[PDB]
Amino acid sequence: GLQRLHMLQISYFRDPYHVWYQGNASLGGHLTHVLEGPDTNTTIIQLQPLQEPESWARTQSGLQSYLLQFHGLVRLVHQERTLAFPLTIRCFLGCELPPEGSRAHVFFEVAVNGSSFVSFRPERALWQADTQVTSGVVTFTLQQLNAYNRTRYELREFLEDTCVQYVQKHIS
Amino acid sequence: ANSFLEELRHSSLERECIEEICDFEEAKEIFQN
Ligand SMILES: CCCCCCCCCCCCCCCCCCCC(=O)O[C@H](COC(=O)CCCCCCCCCCCCCC)COP(=O)(O)OCCN
Ligand SMILES: *[C@@H]1O[C@H](CO)[C@@H](O)[C@H](O)[C@H]1NC(C)=O
Ligand SMILES: *[C@@H]1O[C@H](CO)[C@@H](O)[C@H](O)[C@H]1NC(C)=O
Ligand SMILES: *[C@H]1O[C@H](CO)[C@@H](O)[C@H](O)[C@H]1NC(C)=O
Ligand SMILES: [Ca+2]
Ligand SMILES: [Ca+2]
Ligand SMILES: [Ca+2]
Ligand SMILES: [Ca+2]
Ligand SMILES: [Ca+2]
Ligand SMILES: [Ca+2]
Ligand SMILES: [Ca+2]
Repeated sequence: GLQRLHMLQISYFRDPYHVWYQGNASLGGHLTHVLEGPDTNTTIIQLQPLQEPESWARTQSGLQSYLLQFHGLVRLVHQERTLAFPLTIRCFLGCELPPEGSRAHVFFEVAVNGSSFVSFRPERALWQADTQVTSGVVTFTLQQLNAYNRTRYELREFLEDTCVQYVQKHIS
Repeated sequence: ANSFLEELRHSSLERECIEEICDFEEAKEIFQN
């Protein structure tokens, strides 16, 4: 059967400094988690006790750090290249484990204002444009994402290692 | 030079161009001319 963990995050930016997050995650077709709130107080919940208290607290901590870094990157693109506000960003990501036993397929696609923007390529851990409209914003965003261990290798590891282990443990 | 989210820090001749190698845009961010 095709075992998978999907994660969705919508970020509504009224301006550079304020964001409302809304997201969720699912194992197969089953909703498992919800995320919602302003950047200052984002509630992250597992609908079922999949992880024990300590392990859940560690996951929540990593997700909160990610949210602050995501917001930081959007603020940086604005400071460096100017973004037109309000804007909405959608991140859709996950890991899918083939029944046969081949390597897990992963993805991380970013859309802005409902249109394809950039997406992650796991083979060499690089980001590419999904839009054909060239702009200083797209060029700069890709330069930043492709410049650091954090946004390349650590991100690939979250998808191929953390996400995959989570699917193997909580679905079985 | 740039490291993850370092660019949210205020520009600095010392941190960016003396302690590290800076590219032209990093230098311009310091000059503000
Ligand atoms: C798998 C465990 C699952 C546990 C249960 C799931 C919990 C679900 C509850 C929440 C609902 C899901 C919605 C949120 C999904 C968040 C994704 C988290 C990914 C994450 O933490 O990434 C880290 C890197 O972050 C970074 O690199 C930060 C920035 C990333 C780039 C984002 C791209 C957007 C581009 C915006 C640019 C601006 C454009 C301007 C218009 C690496 O993961 P790790 O820290 O765990 O380390 C692993 C290595 N060891
Ligand atoms: C999951 O998050 C997405 C974000 O686009 C939202 O549209 C969808 O309705 C959410 N699902 C639930 C069950 O809330
Ligand atoms: C996104 O859409 C809003 C509302 O329509 C618009 O004001 C803003 O300029 C757009 N921002 C983009 C495309 O970055
Ligand atoms: C990536 O981050 C820095 C490079 O500036 C370095 O300290 C680290 O060793 C690099 N990662 C690996 C696994 O080598
Ligand atoms: Ca600049
Ligand atoms: Ca630096
Ligand atoms: Ca710099
Ligand atoms: Ca700088
Ligand atoms: Ca010094
Ligand atoms: Ca330095
Ligand atoms: Ca800069």
